[PDB]
Amino acid sequence: GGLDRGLIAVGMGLAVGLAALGTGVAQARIGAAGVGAIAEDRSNFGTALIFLLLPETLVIFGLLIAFILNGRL
Amino acid sequence: GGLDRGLIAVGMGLAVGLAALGTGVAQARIGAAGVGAIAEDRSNFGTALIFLLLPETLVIFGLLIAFILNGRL
Amino acid sequence: GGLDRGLIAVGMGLAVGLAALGTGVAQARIGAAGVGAIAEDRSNFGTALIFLLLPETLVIFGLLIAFILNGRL
Amino acid sequence: GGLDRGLIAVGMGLAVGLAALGTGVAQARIGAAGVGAIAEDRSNFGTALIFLLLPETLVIFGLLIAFILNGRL
Amino acid sequence: GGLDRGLIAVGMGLAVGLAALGTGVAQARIGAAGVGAIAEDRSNFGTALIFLLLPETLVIFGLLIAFILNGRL
Amino acid sequence: GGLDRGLIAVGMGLAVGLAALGTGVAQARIGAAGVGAIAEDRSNFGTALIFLLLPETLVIFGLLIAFILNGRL
Amino acid sequence: GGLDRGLIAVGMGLAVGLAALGTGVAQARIGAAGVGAIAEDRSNFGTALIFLLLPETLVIFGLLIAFILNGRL
Amino acid sequence: GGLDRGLIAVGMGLAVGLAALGTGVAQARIGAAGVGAIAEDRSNFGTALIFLLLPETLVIFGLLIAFILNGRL
Amino acid sequence: GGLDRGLIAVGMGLAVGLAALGTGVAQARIGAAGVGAIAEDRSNFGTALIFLLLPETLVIFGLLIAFILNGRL
Amino acid sequence: GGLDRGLIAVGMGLAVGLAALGTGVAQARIGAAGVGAIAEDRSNFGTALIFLLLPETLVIFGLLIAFILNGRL
Amino acid sequence: GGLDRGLIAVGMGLAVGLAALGTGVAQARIGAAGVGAIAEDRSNFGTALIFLLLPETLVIFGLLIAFILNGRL
Amino acid sequence: GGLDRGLIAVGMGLAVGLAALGTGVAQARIGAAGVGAIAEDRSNFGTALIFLLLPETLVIFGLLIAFILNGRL
Amino acid sequence: DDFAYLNARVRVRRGTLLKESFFQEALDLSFADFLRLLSETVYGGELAGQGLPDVDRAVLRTQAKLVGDLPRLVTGEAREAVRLLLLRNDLHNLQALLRAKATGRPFEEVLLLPGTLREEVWRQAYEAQDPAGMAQVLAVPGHPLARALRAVLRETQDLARVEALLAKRFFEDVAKAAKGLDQPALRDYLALEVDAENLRTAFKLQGSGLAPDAFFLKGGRFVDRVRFARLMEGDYAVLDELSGTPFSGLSGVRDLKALERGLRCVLLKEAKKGVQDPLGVGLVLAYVKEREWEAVRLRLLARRAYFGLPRAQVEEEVVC
Amino acid sequence: MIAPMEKLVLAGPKGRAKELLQSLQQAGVVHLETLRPEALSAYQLSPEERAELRRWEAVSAGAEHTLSLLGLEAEPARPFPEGLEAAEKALSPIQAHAEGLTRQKQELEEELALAQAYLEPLERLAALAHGLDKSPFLRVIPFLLTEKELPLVEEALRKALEDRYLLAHEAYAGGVAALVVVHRKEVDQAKAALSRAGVAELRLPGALGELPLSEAARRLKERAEAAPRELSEVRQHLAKLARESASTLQSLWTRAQDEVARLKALEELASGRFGFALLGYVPVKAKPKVEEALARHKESVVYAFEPVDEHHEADRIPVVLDNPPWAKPFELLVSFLNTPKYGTFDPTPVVPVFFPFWFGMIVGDIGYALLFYLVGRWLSGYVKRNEPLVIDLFALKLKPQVIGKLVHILNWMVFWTVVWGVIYGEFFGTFLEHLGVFGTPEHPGLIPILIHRIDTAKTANLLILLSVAFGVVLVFFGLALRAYLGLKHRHMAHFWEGVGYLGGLVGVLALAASYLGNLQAGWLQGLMYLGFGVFLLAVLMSRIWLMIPEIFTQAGHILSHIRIYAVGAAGGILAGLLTDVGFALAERLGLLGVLLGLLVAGVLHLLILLLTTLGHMLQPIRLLWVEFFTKFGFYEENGRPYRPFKSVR
Repeated sequence: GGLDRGLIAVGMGLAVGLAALGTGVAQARIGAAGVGAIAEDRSNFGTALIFLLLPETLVIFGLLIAFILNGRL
Repeated sequence: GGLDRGLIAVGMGLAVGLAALGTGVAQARIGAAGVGAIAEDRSNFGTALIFLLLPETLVIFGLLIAFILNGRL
Repeated sequence: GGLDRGLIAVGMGLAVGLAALGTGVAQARIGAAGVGAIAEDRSNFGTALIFLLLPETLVIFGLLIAFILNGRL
Repeated sequence: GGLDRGLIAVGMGLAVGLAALGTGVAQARIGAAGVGAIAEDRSNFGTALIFLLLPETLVIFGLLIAFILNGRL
Repeated sequence: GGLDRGLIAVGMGLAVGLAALGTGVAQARIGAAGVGAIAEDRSNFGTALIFLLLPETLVIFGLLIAFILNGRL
Repeated sequence: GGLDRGLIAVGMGLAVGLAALGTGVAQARIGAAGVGAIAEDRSNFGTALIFLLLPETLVIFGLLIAFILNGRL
Repeated sequence: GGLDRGLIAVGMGLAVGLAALGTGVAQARIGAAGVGAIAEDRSNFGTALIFLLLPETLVIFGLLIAFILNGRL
Repeated sequence: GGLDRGLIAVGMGLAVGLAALGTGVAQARIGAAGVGAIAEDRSNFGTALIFLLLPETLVIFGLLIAFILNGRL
Repeated sequence: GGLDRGLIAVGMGLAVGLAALGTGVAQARIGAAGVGAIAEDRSNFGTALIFLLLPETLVIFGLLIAFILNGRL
Repeated sequence: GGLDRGLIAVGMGLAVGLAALGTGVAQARIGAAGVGAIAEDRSNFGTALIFLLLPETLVIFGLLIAFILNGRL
Repeated sequence: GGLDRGLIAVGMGLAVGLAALGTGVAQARIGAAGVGAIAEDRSNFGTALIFLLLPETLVIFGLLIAFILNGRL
Repeated sequence: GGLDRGLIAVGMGLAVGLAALGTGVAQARIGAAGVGAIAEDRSNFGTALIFLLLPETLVIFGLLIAFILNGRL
Repeated sequence: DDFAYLNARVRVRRGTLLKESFFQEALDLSFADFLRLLSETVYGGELAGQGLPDVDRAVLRTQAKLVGDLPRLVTGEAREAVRLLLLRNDLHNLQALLRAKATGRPFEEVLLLPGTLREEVWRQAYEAQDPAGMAQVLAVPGHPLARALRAVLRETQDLARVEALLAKRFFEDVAKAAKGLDQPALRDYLALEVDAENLRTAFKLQGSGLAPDAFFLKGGRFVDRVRFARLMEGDYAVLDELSGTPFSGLSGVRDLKALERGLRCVLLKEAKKGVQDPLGVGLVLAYVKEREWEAVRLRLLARRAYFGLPRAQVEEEVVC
Repeated sequence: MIAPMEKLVLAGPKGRAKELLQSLQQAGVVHLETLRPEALSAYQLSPEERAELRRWEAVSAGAEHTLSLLGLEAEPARPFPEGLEAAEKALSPIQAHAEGLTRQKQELEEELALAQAYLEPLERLAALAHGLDKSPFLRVIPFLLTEKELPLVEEALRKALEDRYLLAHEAYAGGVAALVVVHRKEVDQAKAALSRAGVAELRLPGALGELPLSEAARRLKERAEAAPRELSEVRQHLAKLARESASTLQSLWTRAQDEVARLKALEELASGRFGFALLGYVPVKAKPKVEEALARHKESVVYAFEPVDEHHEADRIPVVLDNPPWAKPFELLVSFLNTPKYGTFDPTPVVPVFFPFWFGMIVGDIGYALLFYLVGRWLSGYVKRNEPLVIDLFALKLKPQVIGKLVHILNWMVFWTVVWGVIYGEFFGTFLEHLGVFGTPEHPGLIPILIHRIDTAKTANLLILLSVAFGVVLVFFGLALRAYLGLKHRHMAHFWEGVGYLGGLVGVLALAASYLGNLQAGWLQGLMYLGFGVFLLAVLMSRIWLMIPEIFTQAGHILSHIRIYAVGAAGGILAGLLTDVGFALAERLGLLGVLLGLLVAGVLHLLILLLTTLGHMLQPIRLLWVEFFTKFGFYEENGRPYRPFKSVR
């Protein structure tokens, strides 16, 4: 077998998990505040969506790094 | 060898679980705010649903990465 | 004759535990808000359950991943 | 299973522990809110204890996974 | 041999301790609210301790898994 | 008994330590609320001391488990 | 492969994950707090971006470090 | 000797450290409330001894277990 | 010392560090409350300092355990 | 090679990521309060920007230590 | 060298990683309070900045430990 | 050979980092309280340091333990 | 911001307040003597002249500064909990603005007592005399009472219905925000205050005949809807039965002056009972309540001295 | 056994109704109803009725207040028949003799409290008073000197008398009064500075205050002499008066409560245009009581137990449980919970069957059962004697009737508990060291026990399977009851949902046990497919978004019954470990201090058993209420309770 592919996969999983945890940590508070403002004023949804577009970047990076490591394994 | 297959399983499971934790974190405050908006007025609830649809992205990404890893293994 | 079943079992167990942690994280705040809403008004228990049962998606996804890993085992 | 058996046992123990942590995390807040509302009104103890003891599904599923591991070993 | 004996003992202890930690986590908020309400009015003594004893079941699962492991030692 | 005894002791110690952490976690909030109520008056201290000394069951059980593991070490 | 390459890949993953957690932690409080002020100040998008551009510093560095580690692997 | 003694010492250290962490966690809230009550009135110069001394029990138990382990080692 | 002394020092360091963490966790809230009380009225600043010096007792116990480990290692 | 390169890489990466985590933790609150004040009014915007850019030192220090470790690899 | 040649590197990396949490803790609260009181406390703006720069001692000690380890290897 | 050096290095460095995190914890809350008090009254702006500098004792003790560990290697 | 760091400054400022003995021994000084004694008090920098008008104006300025300047390093997330205390002054300002706008009273004739809302925004909302316009000119995100105002504003345009909906809906919204607040002391104090306000409105409305579902305020921690209906009705035994709560002082009494004295004393003794929770908003609530009580007692004693009267003829004006 | 009761519509003359109400209140076997909108006014109370009601209400409030003042409690006893004014003339002497004596006692107590606060300090001040302070060319400020800060105040009050003396510390520091004397009676200047700094004058109330030093001290000494005797006499007189008047006050209070209740009922009635009418409800078994009471009002216009209302829109139906006597004591469990809505199945009788078996199975320890029997004997004294069961420790207001019900419940449970203790081979946990009488496989001492010590090699799987099966049976019974009640209530959707939930649970269990569990999935594949299809059919009948996770959680709860097995096994293991450790440290450790070691082990075992039995009582009832009861209801919905008019006795 190989002691490199499994290590690469485990490292990618750890990276993706930590990235998702950080993304959720930001998203909880930010989206809660944005949803509160949007319920206060339906016009606020236009910027609320812009705000909610932000938490996805961490998951995107954690998926990209995982894919790169899995390929390079 | 065979244990190198179980390393991939451990990595995939940890990644999926941590993505689930991130999604639940992003969902806690959003669900609290949605429950409040609904107990206030259903008109807030309509947009609150689109606001609360956010957290599942981390879970979806983690599941997809784990599926790719498992299929490779 | 090595330790591959043990690694797969550890991976599945960690996945399940992390999914349960995320579910509890969402559930705390969601259920508290629902309890407040129901105490204030008894005509929203349906919406309270609708919000409270939503974080079970992470648990369902974790169960599906665990079942897939067990089948691979 | 020797090393495999020990790894499987450790995985089961970690699964149970993490599921218990998540369940308790949800339960502390939900039960505190329920205790407050029931002290406010003794007729609220019906739905109070219901919503308090409801989230134990994750703990039950984790114990089921632990039993499945114990049976497999 | 200690290769299985120790990996069984620590595997049981992990689950036991983590379940104890979760039970304490729930009991913190539950007992704090209960003590406050009991000080507010003695009529909340039993009606509070009832709901407050629910977390004590959490450590039982860890104790049972530890007992099973000790038997399988 | 190099691996079996030492790792059994390590597992027992870790379990007892996690149980102590959980007991302290409970005792924090319990003692905080009890101190508030005592500053309100020393009259309810009879129930307050019971509520603030009751959670020691987790630590007692952890110590008993550690002693049993030492006996089987 | 062997130990050096796999451990280097896992270390790169850990670096990426911890950096993403730090980025999300930085994003959380500021992005949540600015929402209500932007609602009361619907024309303050410039001062909103003046803060929203900040968190990318950790993400850029994490991506660069991951690329460097991949090149070294 | 060797691995056995090292594992015994590491387990004792982890046990004592976790016990001290839990004790300090309890003492945090206990002493915060004690200082608040002392500011409120001099009544806290009295019965606060029990509240402030209860945290020492976890550290005492952990130290006793560590001493027993050292004697048996 | 090798596998004896290095792991003995590792366990002692873990115990000492966790004891320091617990002492600091207590000291955070204790010092915050003491600062508030002294600022409001510096009539019991000495008593506040005397009470806030307490959290280090567990640190001292952990240091004694580490010293015993060093002497036996 | 074996058992030096990847371990050195992980030692560098984990330290760098945790330094980034600490920097993000500080920046969250500091920039949150500053952005709130800036959105409220543009009076002390310069002071707010200074106090918000100030916490960027730890990430740089950790990255430098990581680069030194990579050189020593 | 062999095991030491990367184990010491990881030991120093974890040293720095756990050290940076001290700054991540202190500086968030200190910077939040400084930003909040700066506009009304120009009489302490320099004092606020001094208090904010105060917690660098731990980061310095961590860098010192990292340098000592680098010299040792 | 390589085990002793790496084990000693890790058991010293991780402990020192954890102690630094523990100190930074209190340096958050007590530091913010002191900033708030001195801002309101710039008369104890020097007398608050008397309790502000206190938490360094745990860091000092941990540094001494780590220095003994380093001297042993 | 931080409830503890703000608690330190609150502790300093609340220790910077007059004591009971200052009012006890300053009651002999009269007219200019009492004015000078106040000029020696915590509000001493405000005191310019002598007489009841100037004394009251100085007390108003001192309150509007000391208690009206709360958000110093406390704003942000904790602002939504702190502002929940500052309700009544802004409520009076907004109700007066609505009544003046719908009655043609001059904008400059409205006093616009400083509070949660900006006085300049209130003067603008004078021009924005429409219900929705005033709601927009008073839509504070950190004061969700603006939401109850807009719902009242969207409820109708008629002044009577708008005001009658606004008062009850804003009280309910404030009570609900307190209920959803992560602060046991704040929740307890606010709920007991809502219950006491319901009891007081029933006493002053005994015989008014309004439907108890509306007149009897909700959220009662002292009297239920039916209990308050009985209190409004000819049930003096309701007062004696209302014992067992912190509001246990009522005993077969339909009186109003004594009711106000007792309610004020009990609310003060409750708001001062949170001193054991400094990191929480309990310190802020104690500071606010003490500032209000000192301001009221000082103004009453100033009027008594400027018109040759004893201030402590009613103990409700002594320090409470 | 929630009986549907019956209706008792009736009519009568506007005059005779006032006695008919009294007769019905005497025969307290009915709850009333409004009937106000029955095309007539709701019996507008006469002004004379209002006056008599006010008089009676004042009489009752006075009776309660006089009971409180005398110290007794408002215990309903044999009444005191009399006129309204006659009972008033009985209460007035008691009221006066109580109120005056109480005022006297309170005054004496406050006077004594002031005396302790002022006697010795007044004497010390008088001793410090060399000359007379009333000398108009002089005056003094008697600052109290419990604290020695007076020299600090001397900074401001440096003024000193021309003749001699000034402001400083004074003798008898506990009651010291400063000799701050100033000539020309101008001591007010010094008093201003002494109020600014230090301590104020040693003032006094009343005669001690108004009078000068000499007369104040004389009055203080007189009060010190008198107040002991005054308080003693007041206490003795009040005690004797309470002892004498308790019976009369209690009888008067009972009669007043009965009359006031009758009057309030009359107020609740409905008019009849020179006639009157009555309405309400009464149990079907109380139809005989209604018929018997219909004879005094022999006219009895409609006095016949007409049938109770039909289920169609009858939310007003009052409920009452009245479980069979074997299940009667165990009604407390459902008493401490919500109430049904006039037509749900009452599960309270199922409790004394289901709960004791599982509770004893988890409680299967012979020593524990013996301890329970000993504690039952200990409480049986008060329980049978009707002694005061109320405990002020934890605000326990227990009454002997509660003890009577609980003793039956405890004995019924303890029988099964002792049976399970014999079966599980636990005697004082494990007395195997002294004797393995519950024969273990290793070395029997007497009749073997099926599961003992480490028998969990298979007993673990056995107990887990048994608990899971019992829970499955209970959950199936609950779901069946839910569906049946929905059908009986014409709630077709509810019945279909319950049936589909049961079918989905069956199919899920089949699929699990077949594919993932053991072999032989052929005879069970049809069952699993049928269950999944039944769940799908229930979803289709319930249209969109009938959450299957509800049934999933129900299945989880079914699995949760294994908690009983886990708790029982853990308790047995812990008890055996404790008993064996005690026997080892007592007998195996030389057997010299065997009694001491065994006693310590038993004490620790009882301390643990406190929480152990706490869980062993809560967790089974917890599982019952959470899963079984909540499967259908009675944790939801509510209804009007019963309330038999008057019959206070």
